[PDB]
Amino acid sequence: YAVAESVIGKRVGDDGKTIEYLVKWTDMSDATWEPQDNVDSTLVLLYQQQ
Amino acid sequence: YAVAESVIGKRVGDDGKTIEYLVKWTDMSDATWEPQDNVDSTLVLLYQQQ
Amino acid sequence: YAVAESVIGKRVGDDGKTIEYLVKWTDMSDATWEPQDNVDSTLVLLYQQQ
Amino acid sequence: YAVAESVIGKRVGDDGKTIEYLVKWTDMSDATWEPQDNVDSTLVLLYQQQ
Amino acid sequence: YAVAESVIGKRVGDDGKTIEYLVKWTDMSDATWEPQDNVDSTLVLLYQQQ
Amino acid sequence: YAVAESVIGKRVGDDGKTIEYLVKWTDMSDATWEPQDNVDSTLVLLYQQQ
Amino acid sequence: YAVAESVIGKRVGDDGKTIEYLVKWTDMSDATWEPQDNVDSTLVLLYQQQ
Amino acid sequence: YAVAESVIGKRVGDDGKTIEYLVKWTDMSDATWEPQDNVDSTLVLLYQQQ
Ligand SMILES: [Mg+2]
Ligand SMILES: [Mg+2]
Ligand SMILES: [Mg+2]
Ligand SMILES: [Mg+2]
Repeated sequence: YAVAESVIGKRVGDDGKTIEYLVKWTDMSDATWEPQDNVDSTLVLLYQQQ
Repeated sequence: YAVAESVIGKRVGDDGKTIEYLVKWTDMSDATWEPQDNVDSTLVLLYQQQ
Repeated sequence: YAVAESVIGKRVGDDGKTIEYLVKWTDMSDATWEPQDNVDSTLVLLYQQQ
Repeated sequence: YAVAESVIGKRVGDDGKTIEYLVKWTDMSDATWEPQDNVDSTLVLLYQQQ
Repeated sequence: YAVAESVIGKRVGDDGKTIEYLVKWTDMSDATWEPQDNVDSTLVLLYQQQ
Repeated sequence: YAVAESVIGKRVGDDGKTIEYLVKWTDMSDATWEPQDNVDSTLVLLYQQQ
Repeated sequence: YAVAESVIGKRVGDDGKTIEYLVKWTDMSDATWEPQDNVDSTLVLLYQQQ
Repeated sequence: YAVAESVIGKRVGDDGKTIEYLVKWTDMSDATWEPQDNVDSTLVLLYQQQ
């Protein structure tokens, strides 16, 4: 699964009709799942605001 | 195709005359084209302002 | 060793109980240890505030 | 050649005396040298302020 | 979802009992899903052998 | 533009019919276009065989 | 901690005496520690030969 | 400074005459200079053959 950063492009697809946007994704490299105790409350509290 | 982030360098080329700048590019890794429905209006509306 | 950037996810672990957060890490690629003289005072003074 | 982003660490070296800082570097991947005409004046004018 | 390349490490976990291996993963950056027609039969036939 | 390395996955698309393969791409980071003189004949001769 | 792939360079250090080699490291991005059950015996058996 | 892996492309430059090849470079990320003692003789002996 992944989360989108921003949009950096716009084009027309192969069908010649549909509009496609170029989506920048957060790298899932340099990303791990860790138990709630290993993380600092701060970063979590910032995630909750998002 | 690619989009430029910023300039982080300045030098003289091999001809000994022309000025070259060092351009940082957005990685086209972690980037996909997706149909207009898969994207959130927000990120698009931010792209339109750019 | 590594340093955490932010939290970009939340899930339940394999035990079906514990809460896990998805932690983005700074890449340790593009990172070297250098003696105190090679670094500019500025970047250090910014690190001290962190 | 390379340019430093920030400092994200501090340690003591192998000699047991000297202080070392952990320097994050801009990736020189996703970076090319391009002639002054290919670049937008804007990004250059931002580089000049740096 | 992800696919494992190889094992490059071995350690003992935080419980002090369980054995953990360090798994190298294929980057899911530089990876896209594409319809069967866009791909060459060859690469597919190589995948089928895997 | 890009060049395919291998196939590392297989799935069914959103339409519920079409077969999609997961294509690993060569990173276009760490890649530059250079004049024929800057390159060694060898690497070129290897490209010609491909 | 890290593991070395190969050597791709050779130079003289800042002291003007010592010989330094340029070491390519496996990225610790795209690498996680996982319990012995999550890994396939094969990859482990290949690690043991190393 | 950098070292070339292979050639993965061929095109005509902007002048409309010169032939350009697309060169894949080893990432200088995940690469450090280390004293001759920190490296294993093996990897060095493999570098000498190159
Ligand atoms: Mg990645
Ligand atoms: Mg890339
Ligand atoms: Mg890395
Ligand atoms: Mg790099």
